[PDB]
Amino acid sequence: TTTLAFKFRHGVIVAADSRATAGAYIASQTVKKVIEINPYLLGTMAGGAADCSFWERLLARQCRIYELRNKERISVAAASKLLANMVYQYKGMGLSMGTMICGWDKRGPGLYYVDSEGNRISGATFSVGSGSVYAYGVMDRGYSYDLEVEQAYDLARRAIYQATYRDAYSGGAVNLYHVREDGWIRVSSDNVADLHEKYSG
Amino acid sequence: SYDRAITVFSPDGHLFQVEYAQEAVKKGSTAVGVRGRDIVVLGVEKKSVAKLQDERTVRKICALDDNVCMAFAGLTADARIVINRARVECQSHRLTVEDPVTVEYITRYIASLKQRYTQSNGRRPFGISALIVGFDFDGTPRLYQTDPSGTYHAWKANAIGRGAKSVREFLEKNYTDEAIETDDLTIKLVIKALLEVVQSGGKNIELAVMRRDQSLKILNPEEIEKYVAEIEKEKEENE
Amino acid sequence: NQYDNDVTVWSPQGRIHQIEYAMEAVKQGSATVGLKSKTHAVLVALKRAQSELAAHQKKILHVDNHIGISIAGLTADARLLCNFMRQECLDSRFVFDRPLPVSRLVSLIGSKTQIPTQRYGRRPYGVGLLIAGYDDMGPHIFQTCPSANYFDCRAMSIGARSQSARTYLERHMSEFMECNLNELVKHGLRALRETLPAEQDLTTKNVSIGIVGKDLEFTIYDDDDVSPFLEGLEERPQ
Amino acid sequence: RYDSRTTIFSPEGRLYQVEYAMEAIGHAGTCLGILANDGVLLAAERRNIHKLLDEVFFSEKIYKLNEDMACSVAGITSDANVLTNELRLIAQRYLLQYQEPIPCEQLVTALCDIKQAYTQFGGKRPFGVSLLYIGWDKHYGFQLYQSDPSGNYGGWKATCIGNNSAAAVSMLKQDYKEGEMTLKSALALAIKVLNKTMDVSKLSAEKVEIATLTRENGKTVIRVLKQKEVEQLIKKHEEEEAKAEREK
Amino acid sequence: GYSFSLTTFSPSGKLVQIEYALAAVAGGAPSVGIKAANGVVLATEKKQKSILYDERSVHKVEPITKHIGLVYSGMGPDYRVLVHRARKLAQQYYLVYQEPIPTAQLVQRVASVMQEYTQSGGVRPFGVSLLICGWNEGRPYLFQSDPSGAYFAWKATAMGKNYVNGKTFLEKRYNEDLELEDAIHTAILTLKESFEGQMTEDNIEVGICNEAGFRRLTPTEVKDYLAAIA
Amino acid sequence: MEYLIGIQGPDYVLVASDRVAASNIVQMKDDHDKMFKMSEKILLLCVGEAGDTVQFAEYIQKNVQLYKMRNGYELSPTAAANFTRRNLADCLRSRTPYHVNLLLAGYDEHEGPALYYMDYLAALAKAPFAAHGYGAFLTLSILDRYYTPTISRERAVELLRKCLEELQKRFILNLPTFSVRIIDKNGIHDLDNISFPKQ
Amino acid sequence: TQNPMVTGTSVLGVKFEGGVVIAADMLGSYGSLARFRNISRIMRVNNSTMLGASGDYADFQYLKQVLGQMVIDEELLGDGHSYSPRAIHSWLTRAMYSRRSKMNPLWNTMVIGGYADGESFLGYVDMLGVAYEAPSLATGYGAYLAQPLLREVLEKQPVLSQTEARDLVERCMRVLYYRDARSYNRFQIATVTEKGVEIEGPLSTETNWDIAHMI
Amino acid sequence: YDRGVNTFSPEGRLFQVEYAIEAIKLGSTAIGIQTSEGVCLAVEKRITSPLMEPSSIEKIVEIDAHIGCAMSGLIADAKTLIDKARVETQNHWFTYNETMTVESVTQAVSNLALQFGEEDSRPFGVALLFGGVDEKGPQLFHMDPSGTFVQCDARAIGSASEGAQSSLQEVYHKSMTLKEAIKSSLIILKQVMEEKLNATNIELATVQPGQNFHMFTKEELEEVIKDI
Amino acid sequence: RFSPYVFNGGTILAIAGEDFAIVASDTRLSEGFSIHTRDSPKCYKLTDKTVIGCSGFHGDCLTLTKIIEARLKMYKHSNNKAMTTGAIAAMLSTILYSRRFFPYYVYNIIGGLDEEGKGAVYSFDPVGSYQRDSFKAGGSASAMLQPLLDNQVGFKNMQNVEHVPLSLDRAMRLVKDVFISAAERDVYTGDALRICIVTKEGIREETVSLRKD
Repeated sequence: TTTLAFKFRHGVIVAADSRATAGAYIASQTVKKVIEINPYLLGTMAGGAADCSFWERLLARQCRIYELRNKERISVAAASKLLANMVYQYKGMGLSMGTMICGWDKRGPGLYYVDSEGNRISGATFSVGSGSVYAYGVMDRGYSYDLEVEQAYDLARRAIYQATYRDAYSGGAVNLYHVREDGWIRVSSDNVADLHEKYSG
Repeated sequence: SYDRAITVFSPDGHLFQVEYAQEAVKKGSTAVGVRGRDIVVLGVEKKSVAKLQDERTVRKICALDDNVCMAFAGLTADARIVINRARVECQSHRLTVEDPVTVEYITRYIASLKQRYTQSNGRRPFGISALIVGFDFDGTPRLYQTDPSGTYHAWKANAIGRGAKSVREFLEKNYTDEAIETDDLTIKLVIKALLEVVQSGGKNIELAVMRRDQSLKILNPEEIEKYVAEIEKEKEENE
Repeated sequence: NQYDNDVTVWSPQGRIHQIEYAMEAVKQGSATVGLKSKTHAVLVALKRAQSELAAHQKKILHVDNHIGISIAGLTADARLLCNFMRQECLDSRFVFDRPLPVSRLVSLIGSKTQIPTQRYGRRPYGVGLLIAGYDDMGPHIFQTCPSANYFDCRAMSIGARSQSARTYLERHMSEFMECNLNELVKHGLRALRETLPAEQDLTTKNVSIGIVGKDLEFTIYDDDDVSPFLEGLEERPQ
Repeated sequence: RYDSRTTIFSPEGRLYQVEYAMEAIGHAGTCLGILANDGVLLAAERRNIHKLLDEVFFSEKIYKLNEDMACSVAGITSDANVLTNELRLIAQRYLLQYQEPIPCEQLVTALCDIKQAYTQFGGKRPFGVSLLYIGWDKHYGFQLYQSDPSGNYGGWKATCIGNNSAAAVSMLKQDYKEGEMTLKSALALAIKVLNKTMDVSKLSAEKVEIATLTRENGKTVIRVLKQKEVEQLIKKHEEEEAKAEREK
Repeated sequence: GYSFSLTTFSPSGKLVQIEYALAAVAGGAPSVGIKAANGVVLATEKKQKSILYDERSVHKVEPITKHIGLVYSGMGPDYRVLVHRARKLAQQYYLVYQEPIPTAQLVQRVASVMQEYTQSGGVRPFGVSLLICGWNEGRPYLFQSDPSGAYFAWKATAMGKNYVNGKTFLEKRYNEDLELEDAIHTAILTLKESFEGQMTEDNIEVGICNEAGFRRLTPTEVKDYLAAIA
Repeated sequence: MEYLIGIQGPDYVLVASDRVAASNIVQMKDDHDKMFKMSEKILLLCVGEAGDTVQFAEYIQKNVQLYKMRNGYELSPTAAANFTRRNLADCLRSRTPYHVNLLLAGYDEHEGPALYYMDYLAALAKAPFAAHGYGAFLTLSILDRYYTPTISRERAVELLRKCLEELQKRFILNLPTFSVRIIDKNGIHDLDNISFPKQ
Repeated sequence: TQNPMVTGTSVLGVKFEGGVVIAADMLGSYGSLARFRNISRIMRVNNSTMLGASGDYADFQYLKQVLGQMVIDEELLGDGHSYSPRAIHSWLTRAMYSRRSKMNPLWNTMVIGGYADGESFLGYVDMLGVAYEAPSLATGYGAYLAQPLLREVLEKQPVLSQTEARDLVERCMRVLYYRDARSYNRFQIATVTEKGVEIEGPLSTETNWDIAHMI
Repeated sequence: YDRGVNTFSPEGRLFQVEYAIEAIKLGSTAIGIQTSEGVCLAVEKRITSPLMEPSSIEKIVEIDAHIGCAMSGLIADAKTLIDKARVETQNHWFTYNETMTVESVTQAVSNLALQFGEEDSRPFGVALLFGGVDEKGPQLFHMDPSGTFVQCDARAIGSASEGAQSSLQEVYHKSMTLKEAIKSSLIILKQVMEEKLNATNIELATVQPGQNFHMFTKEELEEVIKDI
Repeated sequence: RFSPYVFNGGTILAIAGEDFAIVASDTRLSEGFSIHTRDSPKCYKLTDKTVIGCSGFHGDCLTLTKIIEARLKMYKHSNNKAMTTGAIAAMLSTILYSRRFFPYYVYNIIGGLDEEGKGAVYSFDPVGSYQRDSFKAGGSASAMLQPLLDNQVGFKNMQNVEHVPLSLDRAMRLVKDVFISAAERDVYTGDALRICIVTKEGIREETVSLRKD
């Protein structure tokens, strides 16, 4: 398991693996951990399957209720905020959820990071998972705010390539979405073996 | 069929107690309120000091959030319940979501609670009508009115109490588009409405303004005396 | 008249006439005829219109694979006891894992309607249930009442001017037990046509038929398998 | 078939139990809180002044409620005792909450909400009691408030009681003092108020009650003053009547 | 789920059913109680309707504590209920503070409960006036409550029938300073003032509240002192 | 765990927190804030269970703002601290206790500035200076050497520089970036982030 | 029940042609002590089915009481309808599942034999709610002991008679008396048929001990 | 007398639900038409004041992306049914990955259409027109405060609904088309109304299979006004 | 003390065909060192486009199955229509989440056709996550079966091997071969095989026996 997301000049970069195993046994390699919240909001599956699936579906539910009642698109701080309010109710009760919350704001890019321990923050770069520190190595190496679109594509694509490369728990497909001002855009979903024939030489 | 219980309807389907709740609203004190393009402004009339008491406790205009401005109609203490209730509510919305609390949401709260409060049994409904001024969404000036039935409703200008259709007809005879974005002409508009008060006593007028980013600014009855001075002077210009 | 107000208050003749008012509400419903053979239970309702563009409201609804009913009177209480009805179907259908005997179920319906016919703060229900059910011993046609005195029969009819159809049930109740499903059905519309004012004829869209058998699941039809039932007919002897 | 109004408007649109409760208020004894900056006072009127009593209570209308706050009262007595025990419960709970005394205003409005809930819903007999409020704070100093059965209240300097005190309030407007905090001149003025409005001949001390509430260095002590100084206030005020008849 | 008490304000402001309960107390049995310099003497008028009746069953002078006695003017069956309430309440004071409850605290708590019965729904108020006395901390005390929850503190008073007449008689003959037997003396005087002629050991029943403690007196000493008490 | 400081002056309160929000291996966030503007003269600092810190800051912060909008004026920092510790004492004997470690910094028109220091066991304190973690040990030793009751705010600044420089000397973690406020007669004034080049 | 005090032992049950025969002993051993060597471990339901059980005999008294109450209920309905033995298996399955679902089990091991509508029936009911159907059931150790004999004869021949299956049960109960420490030489054999429910008396076994003379 | 919620009439039912169906008629009118090309709908706003902002008054609200609405009578009670109905459809998507069918939405509201209870509050007085496009194409629905729901081909409500439904039955057939039903519908509107037909009086609600979204026309509404 | 969970066995195979869905599972029921029966089919034709396979705890299998059928009656008799397969996966996911803190010791696979009549296999976990897949083998023989399913269905790790779509009877040969080969090594597997085929015209069943030890 390894995901990452970072905002820059032109929206936000969303990247993930697709490997979900079961202990030492591979369950699947095609797990779309980036749960698409809205045409304007995206979330991650970072620890917990029914936690992120349920609770992010309940959050997308609640934002839909918000937009119906107020006729108004919600802010990402409000969504991560009330998400943390919902997760906080079961503190210490054995629930893993450390997801990333991504979208667009009237104040610009929307990037928030919420854990099951009430670790709701904002920031600029995030990486979650087993091989997350790998992606802090390569991503925090190659990070700049003024990077371009394909530049950040090969940056984060390289980053998942390294993190899935050293991690035995990360692999499968390389999911890659791109949050814009108007709304996100699916970039690609690439194989690590294709990035190994591509990136090995 | 009778003018008793809030539950039954007339043979043509009416709620006489809602209608009677509108009566003490119509027999209440008069207050006016307009939005400027930036400087929203309002003011109650009929201060009516009686020589032996303090009047900071009888202040009929307050704020739930700093972006919003409170007024009401009818009686006082039920509106005090609604005000402190909506301090808990606006502060709770503040606690849940870190947004500035919006006028549309809080008026859905007040009109909704007044509605279901009117639905519930053996409970005397609120005989008030609130006037809610908020310039929040990039300071976009908004003013809402409520109803004893509990219907929140936006206007562009407002006047309540006795003669609300009279002073409202004055605002129909005064609704210039240039009164806003010349916030001093909005000041002359507020002095025009307080000039068109049912008594227009000059000392019983209490006005409060906000430039959509400032706080609730309370005026003085010498600046307002200068506003009656320029009002009578402009009337001399009309002469 | 001052006593004729509530459920608890006995009349000075002991006849609480609000129950009779609920009976009058049951008489406001449309006409419908339930019947059974020795094997096959068929019940037919009369649809009415609100307007020309308005669809004809049905009275027959499916409940269980062996249970079908009609209704006359109130609608929200009918759906109330429909949800309670299917509820009690899935109760023993879940736990006991068997279909229901009918008499125990309708007895639970009478005990269900006992309290709203008993206490203050509770009104009776305008109810016109004609009941077709299948226990181990085959078809059973019951009928209900707001007095909660459910009646077993071989065939009944309730609604407006249904007494003519009741006389048809009397003069063909020997015929009903022996004849099959198709001509028994056209006996059925040869009761509903006597529930009609004679200046109009039983058309297609204003009628529907539910059929349940010992080997047949309860199924309702509208104009489509009813048009082969609307054939094989004679006109009224004018 | 046995329902009173208890929560409903009169036909046209007015109120019933509130008006009749105020009619119960007007038929009572008389109290007052006067203008004082260095403290505040309360005059009061003794009711049921029959001689075979004991009078060992020392406080009949007065209720020293927490430390630096008291209240005269007008209405149903034991209902008012319920409201004073509840009131000391509320402000004493505030003192538990912050370990700080009340600012008194949210206390006054709180009790106005207590009676007010009985006005709106739960149609019973409400409290037909109006009562005074004296006190001190760090924000406005010594204060005066007036309870109402309508949930309303008054931040006063010269208060009002019912039928015996309308002429007293007209005496407060026509004889309104301003600027001086002189408690003794307020005692002669109140002795004029109870002298005319109280129909007791020569203003007997056993028909009246006086107690003050002054600032002492952080304590804000409450002088529930005895009867002999009331007696010399009687002789002093009748000496002021002699000064009044010097013009004859 | 009824009850908006019963009670509304009159157009005068009065409370009519409470006034009717005061009419019931005015039609109540006569009694008198006198706070002397040492204790308080309670004396009731208790005549049986039939000569067959036993007086050992019903008893009027009733303690709540061993220094606290109490009588009434109203009805016995409600009197047992409110007395039982005061017993439980006094035991609760003894549980909290482990100390005999002062009579002022009895009148505050019990009178507050009776005020709750005035502002209490479901039925009627308790049309019983109470005479409460106890020799608490040196001084005896004499406290008179009402059905409407209020109370007073008397040197000597009387309730029941002809209570204004014996009230004027105690106003005449009584003073500040007496003793216990002097209060029994003028108490028998005011008792025969309004009572019937045939007054024996069973026609009355007397208790005292000594500073040494409450002492419910018997028809023995009632028959001894009241053997031509003047 | 990490650090706080609440140095009391004659008319000022100098407070400093970190900006670190590490999680057990790496530093996740290097620009964190824990300085919580309760009012125009009252400030909140806390180190504890990160869920309980935020939710507690919601309830107490917004509840103080409910006092401010309702009564329309500011609490005393003493009785405000009594309300917070009151809520901790309510939270303690409960199925959901909080483990947060507070310190408060208020200012009075009458009493001037004030320093309060709480516990995860709801302890009231009135101190000249208080802290958390093991930097509590090091910095209270150093400031114990250099305490003056009548000391200037610039000696507090440069003394804080010195004590932080000794904090860079023998402390095991990183802790680069430290935010600082100062309280005066006006109220809250931000001093800059305090970071140090090591080599 | 966390701690079952008084338990039974293995119960044998098998269908045959036109009915189900179920036998069990009469032993109420409290631990290794046979404290109650004279009990009855079978409830005769009215005409179609019949219950054998193991585990807590007090629970067997309880479910005897509740089930007997329910049979009294639908009998006193008089609608001409009873409970099917499959419905008994259904309600008992739901009852045990809801029982264990509150983490408070009833220490039992139940076997329902119902011949009705010409159809033999033999449903197992677990304490854990695991419940199924089988032509031959053998609880306790008899799953490890006589169940391969049961499946041996059933794979040898599908259909059987009452005499074949009956003497078969006699041999198997004899074997369980040879090597079961919770066995006792007193048992009852019962049989549901279309003739009805039949309970036999305290039958006993006939051992062999000729190998004891060997060394 | 005036036997309310717990007494039937001696012939029929409640004198209070009769007062609610009575209390429908005071409301303004609205006409939806189920075209197979897509259900259109319109409503009279009945704007009084010049200060009375036109978009402040809502009649058509969007339950689901292909579901509009239309009310008749009690405003915030209807809007309560709007928000709760949107919750119920959100539960159906939440637990079914798919839109609740519009008839089952109307049955979901129609459960508590008559579940008024002052014991064990008051009954409502608002009639509802529902426009949707389910899996069976376009759907036009009408319920009542008495819960007797019926699917309608084209339904008029509110004031003057007798002549509106009568002239509607004159102009209606099965093979009607979209803009035909639009301009014919506003013909019936300016027949039954009293004010001059401008942009302020009315608003449209157009659901289609290809135009599931946007049950509205924005200032080309004005163009269709000047198309007549 | 009382342990609530026990392993009853099971081995489920589901293949989302082009217009079909083949769900086969052994009927052998065992526990510990005891076969309870050799006939316990885990395949259940709920609708004509849905057959479910449920392994793990047996009482939760029967219980949950009856709850599923009850909610089918709730949806249809509420709604006059049947569920789609993904709606069943969603509702089931809300069930398995609704018993989060006391989970079912149960594995689940739902087979059946979509509204396009193409096969839709939904694997499950005992907490309630799912996705639409093409083929899953649950139970004890999952690691026994999945790599050969990758070799034949997915054609994984195969050089110069084109992707012919697998026909129906070729997939039947696949099913019989993998249940024989898995039957030779699993102790939880044998004695029979319940085969279900979800077509656009009905569901076909076929039980093919296995070895008897």
